[PDB]
Parts: sequence; structure tokens; C-alpha cells
Amino acid sequence: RKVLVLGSGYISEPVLEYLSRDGNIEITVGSDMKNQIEQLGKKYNINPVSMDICKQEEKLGFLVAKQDLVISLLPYVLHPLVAKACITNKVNMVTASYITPALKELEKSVEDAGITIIGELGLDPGLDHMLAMESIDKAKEVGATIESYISYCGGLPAPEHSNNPLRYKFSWSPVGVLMNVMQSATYLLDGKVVNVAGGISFLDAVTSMDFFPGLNLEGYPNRDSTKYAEIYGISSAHTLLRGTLRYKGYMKALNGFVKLGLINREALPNPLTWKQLLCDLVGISPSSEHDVLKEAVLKKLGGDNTQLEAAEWLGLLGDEQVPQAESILDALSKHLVMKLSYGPEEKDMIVMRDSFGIRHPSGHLEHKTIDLVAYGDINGFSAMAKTVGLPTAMAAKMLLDGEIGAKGLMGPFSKEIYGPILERIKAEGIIYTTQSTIK
Amino acid sequence: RKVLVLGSGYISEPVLEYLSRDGNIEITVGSDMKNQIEQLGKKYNINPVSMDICKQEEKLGFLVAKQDLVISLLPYVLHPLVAKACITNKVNMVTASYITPALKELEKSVEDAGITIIGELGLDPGLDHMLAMESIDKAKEVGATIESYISYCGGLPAPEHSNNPLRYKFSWSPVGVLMNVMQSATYLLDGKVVNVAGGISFLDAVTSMDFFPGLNLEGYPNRDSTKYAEIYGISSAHTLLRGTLRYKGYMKALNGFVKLGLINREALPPLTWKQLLCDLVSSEHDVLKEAVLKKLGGDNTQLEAAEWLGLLGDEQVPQAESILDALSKHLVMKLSYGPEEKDMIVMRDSFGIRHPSGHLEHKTIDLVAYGDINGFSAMAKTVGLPTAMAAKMLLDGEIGAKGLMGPFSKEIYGPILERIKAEGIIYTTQSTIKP
Ligand code: PRO
Ligand code: PRO
Repeated sequence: RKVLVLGSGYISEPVLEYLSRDGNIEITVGSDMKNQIEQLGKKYNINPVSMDICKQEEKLGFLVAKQDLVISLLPYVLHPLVAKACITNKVNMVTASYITPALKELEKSVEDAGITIIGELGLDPGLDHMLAMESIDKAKEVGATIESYISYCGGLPAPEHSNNPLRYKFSWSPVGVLMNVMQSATYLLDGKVVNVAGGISFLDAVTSMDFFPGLNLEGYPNRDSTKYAEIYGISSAHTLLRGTLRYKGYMKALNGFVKLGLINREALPNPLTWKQLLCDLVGISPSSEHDVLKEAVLKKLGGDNTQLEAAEWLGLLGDEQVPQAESILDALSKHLVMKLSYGPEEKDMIVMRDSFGIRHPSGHLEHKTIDLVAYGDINGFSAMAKTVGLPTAMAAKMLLDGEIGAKGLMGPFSKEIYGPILERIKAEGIIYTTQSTIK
Repeated sequence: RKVLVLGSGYISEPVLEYLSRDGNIEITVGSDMKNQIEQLGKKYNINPVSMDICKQEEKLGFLVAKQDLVISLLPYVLHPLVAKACITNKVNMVTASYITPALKELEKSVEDAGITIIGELGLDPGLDHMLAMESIDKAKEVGATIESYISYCGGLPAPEHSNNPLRYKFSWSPVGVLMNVMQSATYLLDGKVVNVAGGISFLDAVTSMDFFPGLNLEGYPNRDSTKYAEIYGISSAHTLLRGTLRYKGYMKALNGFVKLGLINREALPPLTWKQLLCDLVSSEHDVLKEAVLKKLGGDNTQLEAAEWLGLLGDEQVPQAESILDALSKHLVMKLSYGPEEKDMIVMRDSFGIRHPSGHLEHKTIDLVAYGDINGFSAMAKTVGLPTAMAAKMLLDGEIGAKGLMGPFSKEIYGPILERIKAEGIIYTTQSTIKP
């Protein structure tokens, strides 16, 4: 009956709420942000401890030894420091993030220490693995084989709050997100490695997603889908597709910013204004009421009015001061948060769509679809916080109660982990359904 | 500290939950259905009373006299029977439905009795009046006039539960909603009374509603919009329009059933849907050309809708009074709300307010609500809670007004609109000036 929560940010709040229901656990919290931990201590009964991870490793060793379990809700670079204390002190661990190559090297040491370290929990990586392996294990139980695996997931605002040029709202500064439009995408299609070029030509790969008629979505492949053959164990499959869901016109609006030359890490040029900045990008002197409009509309896709109106709406042509930043990308990101932030009583939404093609030994081809949908609570937590938070907290509770016997470094791929979690998420307001057809 | 809730439907559950929070009121329930009141009596602490409003009018007179307030959640035709008991015994009342012409005749007797009766509460009629009068009173407070009033509302499934030919799920047997396509529509637009016929030509009146880009809606006008000029006091307006909201493809699917001749009350002919469809257009196998020929000029979307529901299959047809009622029992079987499937309410008002300055104010109001997995539906909350809140205001002694009335005064709509945010019913406002 003792747990340490390293981190005091977005994901930490729903984790503390879930554990505090039963009322038989001494919850300690460790973080850098002094303003966050004091406000969090008012709501939930916890033991606040100011502690740096890298600089103050000494007190971490003494503190972690007292506890039973360690819930790491920190950035994924710092997990080897947290895991190093666990293997020496002989205590369990849980993570809501990627198992990195650095953490993979400790796997030999973790099994020798005789402790459990679960990783890759939450939304993605997390619930995407659990839904996939549930369906893949069910197929292999009846002698079937996986021929195709198409999957899509997206964290969005609720439809009612989608009335803006991007049809989106940012929780934090999208510095890492916007630069990923320039990256390529790779996936498998009918036994052929398809490669999609990024940047300006990436709008060609954005297709309509009409699986929910009422919801007006679009979709596109991301990063790398061939990776999931070895992980899930479906090398026989002829198709492997992983993608992201957005509302229609999102990618076309971002494509406008790529055309103007805003998506780059070059430095900036009386305070600077947005009217003056776009004049430098297009290549004119800063003096233009409606002359910069004619210059911008010419550059934007050869007279794209929708992209011009989007820049007009955000105030990129008008007279507004540019925030202090290291680059043009950081200036755009800071402005997008200021203009398109979440309100006090505005919901968010998670949608996840899987589609399996399962060949049975009888000869028939089963088409199995899986939907997972969750809305954010008005007087509660957001859908993103719940889907990322609750699987980590549930997995932690299983270790304390003694419902997981396996040892070593591991994901949520085994039925011992994912089975209980998928059953319990129904009560937390995260509903998922199944539909099957044969042909 | 005592109240009677007449009726034991799905609307009563959120009303009983709201009143039982503080724990300072002895709630009583009266209904015909013995199964409902027993199951409802298990959840909330209530006194069950087995009685019929029409058959046993004597015990109603004695029971109502004991209570401080009455809450009628019965069909709207039976309000004069409840109202007659209230005026005799001198007891207050609230209603979650229309104030009919029959109930309007009692207004003289209600004023002499010296009691409060508040009608037209819930989603529609109810919250439509509250959102409207909040905006109209604010306009008249600054000497402005209403030129345009365009409004839309709709109860429908959540986006994730919309993958079906109609993009809809029914709670009970749809008898009236199918026949409502045959009825005509009337509204005011630019200083003239417009009329739109039902039947085959009604599909032309349907238009795309793209106020939320992420949501894929359509809309069409209600039976009558001209009545709202006298109600809200906006005869000066040149455009009045109240309409219904659905997902795209709903009316186009229903238009297909009108082409085949399914929507008609003329009695039924073991019978099957394959046999019935051939008679309208027995016969040989396949013959898909007969269905698609009558159903528009090669409309594949409307044809596949019939195949999906199974109107060409060999399923049994239920015992019904007509062909329309037979289709209602089939649609409620196939397209139905499951145990873990959420619904949604969406409401959209649009005003054109002319100030004495000369500028035109374009004001918009959104009201949205979702169902709860471990709770009540969006339809149950928006219909139930306004009547429950109005019941609490009478007991606490906030509503000082007397006689028969709606929720048109700021005394009524003001407190209710403020409190609904806490119950999970969010509504927002936006305004822009246009010279
Ligand atoms: O891109 C998004 O919206 C989410 C983030 C994790 C997976 N999909
Ligand atoms: O037909 C509909 O969907 C709306 C719901 C409330 C009033 N009419």
C-alpha cells in the first residue's frame, strides 16, 4: 500500500482519481513544477515532494526503496534513470510511453532483479495494441490467419467545437506536430511496400473516411506501418496500414502554411508584426494593406481563396505582434495556441477504427471491424487524459493486488494484461463495440 | 414538502433523481403500468399508487388535495382532467408538454383559484422558448427589433452509431414521424407566406446544414412556423423558420419508401416482405428491376437501403392495423437503441437584430448535449430537467407569478438556463456586427 507518481502534468490527474477510490494506498508525487504539485495536493490527498530526476538521483534511490510500485509519467528520455533505481531496490514499475532502445538494454538486468516493468500503456502506444491483439489472438485460437490490418486513430475536438479554418484545437504548442507533415510515410499494400513523399505533395495521400456517415472525417498514413508485422506477429498479412484521423480541410489548411513558407526552423528578421513577416516571406517591402493579399493569394496554390481566408481569419495578414521565439515555426505555433485553444467548458473526443481481414481454415474471409469512441467530461477529465491515463492506473492496480505474475520488460500484448483492462474501461465511459461479416 | 409525479415513462427518471438529491420532499408516483412503477420504485424512494386517471377520477381529487405540487408527465390530451382537480383543490402544477386549446379554456377558472400552472417545458416545446426569449428580450432592452428568426433542432444518434441506411435509431415504434412526411410545411420568408407540399416533392426542400464542419447534417422546415410571431411577439420579423435536424441521407432514404408506396394507411393484404413488395410494384425470384424502376431513375442508394433492412427477404410481417404500422414494427426491430449506445441533441438558432443605429446584428446560439453511459439519455435530460427545475422553483418560492403560463418571462427562463450547465447541457452564444 504505497506508490510513487513521478510527474504532475496532464496524465497524472485521472491516475490519482482512480487509485483514491478504494482508499488503501499512500500516494506520493514527485515533480519539477512547484505550482502544479501544490494545486494538485489541494484536490487529492497526496504527499508532495520536490525532486529533480537527473540532478538529485541520490534521494530518488532512498525514496523509491520505500515504495511498492513506481508510476513514471515523465518524458521517455528519462525512463532509464527511473528503471535503474527499480532494479537495484527491487520494486515494480509502470509506464505510459514508448519502450525505447535505451530501456531495451536493461531487459537483461530487470529479469535478474526479479521485478515487473510494464510499458507502452495509454492511447497510442497502448489501447491500439490491446484492441489489435484481442482480435489477432481470437483469430489464431480458431486456426485463422491475418491477411489485412488497416487501423486509424485521432484525438479531436467534439463536432460542436469544430467551426474554425483548421477544425482543430491545441492543448499545447504544436512544434513537433507541424514539422511531421514534411516527413514521409511507408506501408504495405497487397504485398508491396508503398512509399508516400512528404511536404507539398503529401496532400495527395489524404483521403475521405466515410465509416461514420454523420462524422465528416479525413485520413492519411503516418510514419511507418511495416513495423507492426513483427510486433503483432502478422508477417503473413498482405496489407498493413496505420493512419491518423482529422476533420476535413485540416491538412489542406496546413498545406497553405507550407506554400507560404512558414513550416521551417529559420530565424526571424519597434516590435515585429505578422503583416511585416509575410512581406519578407513573399518578398516585398513591409507596406501593404491589400497589396500583400494579392502577393499571398498568388503564392497560395495559384489563387486558393480558402487558404487565403484561413490566414486572414488567424490574422497572419493583419496588424498583430509576433511572439518572441527562436524561429518562424515557433512563432506560428505560439500564435496557433493563442488563437485556437481549448475553452473552460469545451469537450474533446477520441476515435479509433480498426479493420481486419481474417481468413478462416474453412475458406471464408471474415471482415471484422472495431470502433472505440470516448467524449470528454464537462465536469471531469478530457477523453485524451482518460484514454492515456486509465490503462496505466488499471495496470498499476493489477500489480499491487497481484493479478500479474509475469516478470521482465514487457508491453500490454499478453492476455493477462489486456483482457482485464478492456473489460474495466466500459465503467469509466470508454465504450467499444464489435461487428463481424463473412463472405 | 410533497409532490405527485403522474406518469412513469422515461421522462420521470431524471425528474425523480433531481428532486431526491437534497432529501427534503416526499415524492409520490401514479401510473397505469404496474411493471414500470415497481422497477422505478426500486431505484428511488417513492410511494407507489396504482390508479387510472380516466376510470378513477374520484381518488384523483382526494390524492391531489394532499400534495403541495403536481407534475404531469402524461399524454397532453389528458391535462384538463389533472387541471380540473388542481383548480378545485387549489394546488400548483407543472407540465412537460403543449398547452392545448382545451387547457386554454380553463385559464379563467385557474386565475380565480389563485394557483400557478406552468406549461410547455422540456426540449421542444420548452428550451426553444427559453433560448428565443433570452435573445429577444436583450434586443428590446436596447430599442432593437427582430427582422429574422431561423431556428433548427434535432434528436438523433451520436456520430459513432450512424452507420445504417437511415442514419437513425428509434426508441419506440415510429408511427407519426413516417406519416409526417405526407404533411405540408408552412413558413414566412422575406414578407410572404411560403408553402411546401409533402410526399414525393418534399425532398427538394431539404438542404445541407454546415454550421459545424465536423458534423454532417441536413435540415427541413416544420409543419408551421408562422405561429411563433404572436407567441414571442415578433410580428415585425420578415423571416420565420423552425426546422428539424437529421444526418445526410435520412430524407432521401424515406423518399425511397414513398416511391415504393409503403407509407400509406389502407390495411394489410404466412405473408412475407418479398410477397408484399411484389404486390405494391406474388412474383418470380430476383426481379430487382421492378423495385429499382419504380424507385427513381436507377437509384442504387435507395435500392441498397431496402436490401440492407431486408424488404426483399423472406422474413415474417408482424400483425398490424395497416402497411404503415407494419413497417414501423420492422424498423423498430432493426434500427433500435442498444444498451450501450449514446444519443445526441443539437439545437441551432440564428437571429437578425436591427438596432436603432442602423447596423444589423447576426447572432447565433448553439445548444448541444450527449447521453451518458452510466446515466440518462440526452433526450431524457433536456425534456425532463427543465420541468424538474421549474417544480423546485415553485416549492422554494421563487416564481411569484400566478395563473396559466409558459416559460416566456425572465423569472422562469433565467434561473433554468443558468442551472442547466451543471447538469451537462452546454449552450454558447456568438455575435457580429454587419453594416
Ligand atoms: O494524432 C493524434 O491525434 C493521436 C495521437 C496519438 C495517436 N493519434
Ligand atoms: O424531430 C426531432 O428530432 C426534434 C426533437 C425535439 C423536437 N423535434
